[PDB]
Amino acid sequence: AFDTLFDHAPDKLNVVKKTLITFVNKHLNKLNLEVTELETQFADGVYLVLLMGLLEGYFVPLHSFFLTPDSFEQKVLNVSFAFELMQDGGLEKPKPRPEDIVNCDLKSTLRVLYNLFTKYRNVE
Amino acid sequence: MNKHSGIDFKQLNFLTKLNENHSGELWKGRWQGNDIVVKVLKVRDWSTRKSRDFNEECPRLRIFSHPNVLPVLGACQSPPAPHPTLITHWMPYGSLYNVLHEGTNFVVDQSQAVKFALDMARGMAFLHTLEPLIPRHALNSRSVMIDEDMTARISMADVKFSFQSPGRMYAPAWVAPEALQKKPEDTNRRSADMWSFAVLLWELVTREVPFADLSNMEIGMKVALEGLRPTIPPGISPHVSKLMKICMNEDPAKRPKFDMIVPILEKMQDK
Ligand SMILES: C#Cc1cc(Nc2ncnc3cc(OCCOC)c(OCCOC)cc23)ccc1C
Repeated sequence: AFDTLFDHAPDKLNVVKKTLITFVNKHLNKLNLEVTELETQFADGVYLVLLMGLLEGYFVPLHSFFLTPDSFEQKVLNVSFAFELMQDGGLEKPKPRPEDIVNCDLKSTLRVLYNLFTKYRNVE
Repeated sequence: MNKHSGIDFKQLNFLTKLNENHSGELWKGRWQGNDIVVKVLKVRDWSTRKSRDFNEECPRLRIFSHPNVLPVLGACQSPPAPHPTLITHWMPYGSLYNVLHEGTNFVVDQSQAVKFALDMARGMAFLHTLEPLIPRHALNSRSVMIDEDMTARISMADVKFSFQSPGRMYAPAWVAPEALQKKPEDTNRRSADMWSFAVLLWELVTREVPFADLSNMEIGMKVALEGLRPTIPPGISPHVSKLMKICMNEDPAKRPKFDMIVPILEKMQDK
């Protein structure tokens, strides 16, 4: 379903990528953070954690994740934790492994972001 | 046999639902001739371990020995209850937050505000004598209740349990900067509570919600990493300004203990 939007409408895939960049910036800009590149800027898990707190209205204590991850393992832990926050918020367990996000799997990244977008479009 | 079976869920008369959110549901009800509030906890991946932990953690909350502490009356163990559930007495005026920020009938005067401050400081001083401290107890204006005679009481039902996500803070404006960043075991928890009291003093002085224009994630990030602080209000008495500044000391070790600010607040009373 998402993979048709990914593969066999490459100009729609670019529309999805443009819509997702608009959405994540509406929230992350409040922290003076800007996203220009979906293929790498969510791979270390930090922006996903910050985005979930912006979308669901909480702060994430800095001892709960790695704000500046120093290893592949810490990025995996960040993404895993962000996945837990998503499930805390009502989303079903995300499809990709946390390693898939850290490895900049473009498809795994937009699927996670688009499910965030589907749920939180109207959050101000 | 278990030492406590807890409160029988079947004996609860649920009357009217008050709220529902991330953590569960709040109901007004009745139990054994008491007007009560029932908190039904929503917990993902409930387990026997978490149930055992809930049942070990609840008895500590049944504190009947101090006028400025509101006890948990008891808890429903799950199983056999459908959900882990806490019961407390219904407090007619609601939370301090409600009385200060959502009071449509009257505005509490500053004599009453000083009494609220003294009440909270006395309850916190008592709680800080407990060994060990009640864990995961955050002080803010939503976790203080106002009883029928306008007595402020620290609510023991508003603790977070071990199985509740430590990674989601919903009232960061009252949390000490060090507690936004470090694990509780790496902080002096009593000193962190005094910061929260300083923010309560600010709230009582301004009658504003701290950082109301910012989201929770904005608040925590800016207080922790950018030095965002409440602005000391203009044109207040030097004595109040001095008290607020010492309770909000950047150095946790320099903040006073609650038992040292109790006599200070006593002298600011009308009586
Ligand atoms: C167990 C438990 C438990 C109880 C609370 N909250 C309260 N505790 C005691 N009394 C209350 C009275 C309230 O209403 C007073 C009327 O005010 C005009 C009230 O308002 C709620 C919103 O109502 C729309 C909340 C109360 C919070 C957290 C927990 C875990």
